[PDB]
Amino acid sequence: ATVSMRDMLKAGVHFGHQTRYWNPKMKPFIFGARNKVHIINLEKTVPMFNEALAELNKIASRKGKILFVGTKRAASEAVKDAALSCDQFFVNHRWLGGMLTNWKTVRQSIKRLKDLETQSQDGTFDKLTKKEALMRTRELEKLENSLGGIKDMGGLPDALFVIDADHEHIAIKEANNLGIPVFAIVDTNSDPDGVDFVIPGNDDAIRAVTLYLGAVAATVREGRSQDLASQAEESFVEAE
Amino acid sequence: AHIEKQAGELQEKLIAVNRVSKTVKGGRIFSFTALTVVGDGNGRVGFGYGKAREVPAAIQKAMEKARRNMINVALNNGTLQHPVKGVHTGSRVFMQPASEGTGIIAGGAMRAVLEVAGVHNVLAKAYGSTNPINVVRATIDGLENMNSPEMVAAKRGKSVEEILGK
Amino acid sequence: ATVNQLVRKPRARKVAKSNVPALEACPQKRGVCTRVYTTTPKKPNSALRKVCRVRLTNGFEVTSYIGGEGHNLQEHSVILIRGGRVKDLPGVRYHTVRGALDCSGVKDRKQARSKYGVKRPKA
Amino acid sequence: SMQDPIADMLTRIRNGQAANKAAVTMPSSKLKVAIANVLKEEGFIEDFKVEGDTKPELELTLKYFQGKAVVESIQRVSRPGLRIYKRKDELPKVMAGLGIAVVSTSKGVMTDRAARQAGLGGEIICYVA
Amino acid sequence: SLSTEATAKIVSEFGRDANDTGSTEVQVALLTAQINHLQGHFAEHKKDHHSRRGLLRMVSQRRKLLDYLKRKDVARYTRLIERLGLRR
RNA sequence: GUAAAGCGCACGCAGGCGGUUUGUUAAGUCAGAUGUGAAAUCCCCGGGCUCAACCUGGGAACUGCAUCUGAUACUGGCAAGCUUGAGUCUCGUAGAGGGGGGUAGAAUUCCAGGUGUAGCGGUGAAAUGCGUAGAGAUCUGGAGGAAUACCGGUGGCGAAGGCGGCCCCCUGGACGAAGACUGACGCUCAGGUGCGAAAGCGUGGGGAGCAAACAGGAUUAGAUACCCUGGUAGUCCACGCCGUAAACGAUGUCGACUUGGAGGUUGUGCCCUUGAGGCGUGGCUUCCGGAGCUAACGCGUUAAGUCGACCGCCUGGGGAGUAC
Repeated sequence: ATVSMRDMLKAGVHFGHQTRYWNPKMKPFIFGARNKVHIINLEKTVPMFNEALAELNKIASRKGKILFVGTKRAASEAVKDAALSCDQFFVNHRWLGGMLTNWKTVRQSIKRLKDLETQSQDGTFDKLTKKEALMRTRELEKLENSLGGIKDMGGLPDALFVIDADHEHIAIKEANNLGIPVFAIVDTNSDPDGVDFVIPGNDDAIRAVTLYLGAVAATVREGRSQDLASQAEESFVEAE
Repeated sequence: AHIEKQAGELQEKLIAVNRVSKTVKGGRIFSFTALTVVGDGNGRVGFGYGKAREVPAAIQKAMEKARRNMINVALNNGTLQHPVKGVHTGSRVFMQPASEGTGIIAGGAMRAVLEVAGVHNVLAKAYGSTNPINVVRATIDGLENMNSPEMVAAKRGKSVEEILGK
Repeated sequence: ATVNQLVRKPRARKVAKSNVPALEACPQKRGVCTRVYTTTPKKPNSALRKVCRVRLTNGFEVTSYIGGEGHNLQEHSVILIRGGRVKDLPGVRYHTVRGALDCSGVKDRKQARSKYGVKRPKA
Repeated sequence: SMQDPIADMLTRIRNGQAANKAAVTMPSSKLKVAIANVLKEEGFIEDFKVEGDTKPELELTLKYFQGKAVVESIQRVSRPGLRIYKRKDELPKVMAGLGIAVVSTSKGVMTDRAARQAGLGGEIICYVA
Repeated sequence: SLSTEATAKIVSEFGRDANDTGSTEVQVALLTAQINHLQGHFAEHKKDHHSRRGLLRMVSQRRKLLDYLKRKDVARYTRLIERLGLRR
């Protein structure tokens, strides 16, 4: 979409920093240092980013469910406001081994989480000794903390929403085995390598990790909306 | 499954079975190991090494790994024109284009694996390690870049691939 | 390395295939017995095996196995021997043709006829 | 130092296509042009220019189909010190004639198909895989 | 290392009259002139082997530059070789 | 690289090879042309004996060799360029490269005098040694020989192993930079001359400490190994004798190419030079990782990649680096 060219400049003038360390495999989109601070190249990034948004629009009519991974402290609040409701899922308490490949065990442990959470809230195990409630309380806590932003997920997702590759390589690894397209925002120490569409970015400046994500979020969500309204119209024409 | 070729009913090419144990910490290990190849007669990369506590579960794990994240390979049944100087972990093969009128000699189970591979006619004797696991790599690394043209335009064939890169 | 390098100094290969020192490129050979031996195995074992030393016609000397029950060798006779190594005993490179020269076939052999040298065997 | 310059041409293409470069430049020769022409029409390079008023110098554009390599390697067979010559009746077969040997005959540089159509033999420069 | 004032006399006397340092004749005459300077050190210092390594570089290279002139013009060569008193 | 296997290294004749262009030839090259190659038992097309074995006409690998005539795309020759290989002048710069000179203080050690009394030493614990002739240590002053810590750092240098007190004489090799020149004068290297980490080593010089042996102690189922005390050649210089090796990248020589960032640190252009910093361009040096390669570790722009020419070297173990 046309949104990517306006979005990149407005966000980017923090320039990142990350000392002079940076990552050589991202280097073409990294402009040369000014006294041991890294500076991003904002011009070469606009073809990549416009490319990403057109593919997002085409999946809109394809998806009911999005999965946001690669979340971190400085980024969490932007990942929440893009999800809005339980048709858009996210992981922020670290990824678990097999969340896509062993969805079979993962969905089983989610079904035990929503069964014992609805048991807790009616009040059913809270009678007797504190030991008998607390051993259920602790196991529910571990499932709730591990699952909390994916607990509702009605099936294997159509896409993968990445805000960092820095700690989250596995999610991407399995998403590629599952045959899922990744739509990425990578930082300066990240590599561009190995995911389907990239936005080159930097991990600092809370205004930049929001604006980057804000552009990615609009295209799929108002995209889906427009597909649904076109679905209503096709039957309603007949009966009037 | 996923990117897998237009396969029809299962290939159940069991190549090997073994059983492994340290026995160091609590009696022996009972679990078994399996090596299995799943193709389609037209040329595939499907090769799966898997394991479980008893043989039936060992093969079914191994057969999944033989069939998921495997690219189509486009040879024409029994003719192939463009092999590779095949190397896998010291086990080395070097097929070249050839008539099927001439026949195939190959030892053990191997003339049988090669006839389901579609690569029997180009094939020539292995060299490097003659270990059961790596001797069968004829149809994987030896086809990793390939074509098999039937077209009268065979002499324009590399031209046709450049003007798509243009 | 280089091909010119191969014109300047040739290829040379692994050691050729031998374990029978019989001379004249032949599987069987004659000699006169010098000694008969009761002897004990190599590898971890206990037996009383039969070997003869024969002094072959080339004047070298070899040790040959005397297989099956029922001993008939004499320690100064002319016999034919056939190469075929024995791993049970150290440096034993031969077996003796039980049907040849001064040899007689094994008692309670019917397993093979020509092999271990029995004319119309007994049970 | 410089002992075979058409193998050094070929190594510059070879690392060129593996390293995702669009064009590869080196010193030019009458032999280099004469080769490049055959590659250009058989699509093993896309196009080239020859440029330099002092001494000629060659810039060429690589073989691709999607953006990464579809010829694995190109190697010289006749070389400095190991010249190999083929007769009219003995012109070679490279990946069943989907691939080329570039063959310098007395009448010029051409492909194995044209050396055979002429009824010449000559020097076998390089094969594809 | 050779003196500024010898190097300028050598250039005046050897190669062509342009007073260049590059042509084959003036390059033998300059190499000779350092070789000779170094042989002045080797009037003593007979256990100083690591610098003798250096001598053989300059010497070998002169051997090569003599072959080259003699592959080219013989007048320059028969003059030069007699003109620096080289060999027997 | 380590499984067997890079020459110990520089330099280099013979041999082998040769960036790039014009002139020109035609050794090798290739096409053309002509002649040779008996016969089946083999191979192919025929034929015959009850098939087949067997035998055979015609065709053929007839398993082998030939030269003239044409070509100049390639290599070989040769002349003159070109620079794109390499070579050279004065200048600056960094460093433990080499040979010979000069020089100081400090502990052990020693001697003399002064002061002064009983252990000193050694260790796992121990005893041999040394000592009342006065030791050990300590004050003053002298003596003598190697060595010269730190600075010494992921630094720098040498041909590889190799190089470290400080200075000078004599001089190499390497790193940059401006003016200027020649113009393949190139590459590698069998044989080759030249050159030692260390000790071994002939004589002179020299000896403070340390030490194989040799004595004696201690250890222990014995103890030449283990562990201790005495103690000599050596170590130290000068010249001289075969250069051994774990002689390193356990990685051949030197050259071309391949996404890079950053550390250490230096020539030099540019910076409030403002962060051992940034950028332009060489320099050695090192972490990190892509393409590629590996059995594996690992290598990765200083390769262990893609390669280049030419060379060295390996081909199962023991027995043998010995025998000859």
